[PDB]
Amino acid sequence: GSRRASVGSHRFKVTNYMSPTFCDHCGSLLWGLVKQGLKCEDCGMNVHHKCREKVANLCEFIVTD
Amino acid sequence: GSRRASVGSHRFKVTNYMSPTFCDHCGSLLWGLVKQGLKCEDCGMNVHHKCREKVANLCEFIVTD
Ligand SMILES: [Zn+2]
Ligand SMILES: [Zn+2]
Ligand SMILES: [Zn+2]
Ligand SMILES: [Zn+2]
Repeated sequence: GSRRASVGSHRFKVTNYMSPTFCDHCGSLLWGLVKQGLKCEDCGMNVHHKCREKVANLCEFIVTD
Repeated sequence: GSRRASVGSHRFKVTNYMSPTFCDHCGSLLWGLVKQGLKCEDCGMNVHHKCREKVANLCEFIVTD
């Protein structure tokens, strides 16, 4: 048997975080109070602008529907 | 770049076909007027009962959302 996974590449979008949030790539704070970084619209990964260049494109999540 | 695909295993359900439908595995008609075969709830593959055990479990389709 297998989980069903959605498998593609990240789709990052600039995001306003309402609480202090860290980069899921590098571990440093997403600095500031607005437009602090990017969130993948598919898997929710949060990254700095600079870290968008550094993450693997692979984007997977388990479909729990 | 990558398509987004849903990737899991088939989820076959006994199906009452309304029009003449063929087995996507073996090519023979799904005989009868009711419960003629099984349809995968995820990818739509149609199979005879006997062909359910002959198909690969792999079930993928492109997410066009
Ligand atoms: Zn992602
Ligand atoms: Zn970072
Ligand atoms: Zn399937
Ligand atoms: Zn068949």
